[PDB]
Amino acid sequence: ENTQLSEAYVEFAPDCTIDHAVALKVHTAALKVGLRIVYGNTTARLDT
Amino acid sequence: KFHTVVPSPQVKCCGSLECKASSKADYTCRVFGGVYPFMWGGAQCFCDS
Amino acid sequence: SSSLVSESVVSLAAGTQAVLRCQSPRMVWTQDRLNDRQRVVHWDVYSTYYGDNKMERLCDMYSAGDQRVYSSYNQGRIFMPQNAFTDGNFSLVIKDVAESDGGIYSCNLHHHYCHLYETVKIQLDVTKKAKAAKEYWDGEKAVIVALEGSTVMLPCVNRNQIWTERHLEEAQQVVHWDRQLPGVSHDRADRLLDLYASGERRAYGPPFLRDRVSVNTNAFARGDFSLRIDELERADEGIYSCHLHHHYCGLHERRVFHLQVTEPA
Amino acid sequence: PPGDSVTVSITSGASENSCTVEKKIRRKFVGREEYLFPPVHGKLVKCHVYDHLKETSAGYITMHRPGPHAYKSYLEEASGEVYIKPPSGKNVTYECKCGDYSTGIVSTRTKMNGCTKAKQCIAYKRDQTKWVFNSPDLIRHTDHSVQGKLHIPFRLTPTVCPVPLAHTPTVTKWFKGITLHLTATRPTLLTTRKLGLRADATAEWITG
Amino acid sequence: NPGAFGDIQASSLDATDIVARTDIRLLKPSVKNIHVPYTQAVSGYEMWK
Ligand SMILES: *[C@@H]1O[C@H](CO)[C@@H](O)[C@H](O)[C@H]1NC(C)=O
Ligand SMILES: *[C@@H]1O[C@H](CO)[C@@H](O)[C@H](O)[C@H]1NC(C)=O
Repeated sequence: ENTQLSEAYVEFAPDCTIDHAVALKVHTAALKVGLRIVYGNTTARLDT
Repeated sequence: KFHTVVPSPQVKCCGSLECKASSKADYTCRVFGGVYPFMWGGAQCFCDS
Repeated sequence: SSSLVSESVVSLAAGTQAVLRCQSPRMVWTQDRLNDRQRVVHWDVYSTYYGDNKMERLCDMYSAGDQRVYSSYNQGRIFMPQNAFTDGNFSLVIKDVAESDGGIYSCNLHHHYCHLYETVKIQLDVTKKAKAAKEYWDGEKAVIVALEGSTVMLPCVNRNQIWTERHLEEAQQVVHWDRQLPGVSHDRADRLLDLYASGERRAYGPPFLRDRVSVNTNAFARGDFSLRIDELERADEGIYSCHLHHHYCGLHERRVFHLQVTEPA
Repeated sequence: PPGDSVTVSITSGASENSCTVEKKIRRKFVGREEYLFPPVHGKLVKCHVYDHLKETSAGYITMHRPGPHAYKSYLEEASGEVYIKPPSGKNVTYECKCGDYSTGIVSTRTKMNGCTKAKQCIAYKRDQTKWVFNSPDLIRHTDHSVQGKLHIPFRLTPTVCPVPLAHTPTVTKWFKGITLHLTATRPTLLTTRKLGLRADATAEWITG
Repeated sequence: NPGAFGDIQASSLDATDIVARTDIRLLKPSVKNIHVPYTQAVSGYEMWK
């Protein structure tokens, strides 16, 4: 006549705190260039 | 089958040294500066690099 | 037992609350033991030649971390050995020194858990060619009159155990308050209190002495180990000695109070 | 070292008790070449290791009060009539349903019930003092509430690890190509790719 | 030729004079203590075996 109720669920393991894998969506790639220019035995920097 | 003899390294401390060749088979020699030998007793000798 | 760092003498009357103030900020401890043994070596150059020119933080490196070059342009130009922390060498290499690179560089090592730091300065003067390139000592640093358009190496190597990853027993801050009573010898003194950075506390003597002899509640959160001795009894005299130890960092401090008690007539 | 199961045993001087569980343990190591144990000389790389220190700052384990517990020694049925003998100096509750859900409390006492069947009444040594971790082998008190938490020690951390430097290959000469005399004593991973439009990715594991 | 038969050759088994090349290259020390790391090709005789 008795009865028993059983339930189960899931959660991320503690070690996940360092083993996580994250999914990303990327778009509109942008590019940055560092140029070094030399003129009249003088050196100049830039990054644009 | 052969056997690689590895005599303990020469150490010249806080000065300079130069490599020297020998007549032994496959003899290979090489110096290294800036080394810092350490051993169970501690630092073997003393001059920074 | 801890080596001599501070020794002092105190005198008070019986029935009064004594305060033997032992403190060591280097005994401060971090509750976070997650690789707390992080070391960061970074190079900071100030171009004093260019008038008041903002100093450039050329490069960072973290033990168990990358050698991040701060500015994209300097990538490749600035180099530090990859085994720097393994061997203790933290010297810098500038692949092609130019007039823009001239200035006083300064290597700085920082140890987070010990909250310690060190640093040394090296100058880099840029001369046009080899007819005036050399090295000398100014009085507080080594100065390199560097060959413009060629690689130049700025030396600094910290040969100490604090900056190496060899096992150190992972020690943490610990403290021992002893009381060498009159006629007793030091390092045999009856232990009065024992403390650890983890909050472990041990008391000695009769319960009344434990109530009277007591160290502050949050010692290691403040780097404080002051010993209160409430309602002094003349038997509470002697050489109180607080041994503070941190073997992972090398702390072996001794802080002593010669508390001689007196009584009325 | 690896195996197929994990076993924990304790010897009580005269008796020994062990409990085990299946688990696929296989030796693994970091780098592009699977060695046995790290050598004295080699490069330094990032790894993740469990700190050997009690202090932890990762994980969160629950804890709540225990459920009831049954026992047979609390009731005796040598005679036709029931008999309950709760442990001396210990409170006990007893329950059975004959006629109604009759329950009683006994403090070092042997109370009686009208119904006679041995199976009928059951006894709890209820204390509800110490909390317990949830497990399939326990039962839940009717409240079903979370009471406290605890830290799981010995948690992960990133740290430097040593890895071997494999024997450097010998490059050869070949018109519009190369031949590599690759020498290695343990499994190693070789990879390459062209620098043009086509990736032409190539990867291989070399044993000897 | 390293990694092949006849890497070590001696006019007689107990000849003091030996001629052999087996591609031994030293490596710079990079550890606290004293230690000479040598990297070498697998013995030719064993691979022929
Ligand atoms: C650059 O070249 C010019 C052309 O003669 C010269 O006058 C000048 O001194 C040079 N600058 C440097 C820094 O050498
Ligand atoms: C059982 O619990 C009741 C309720 O407080 C108490 O009065 C009694 O003394 C307890 N009996 C024993 C044996 O502890």
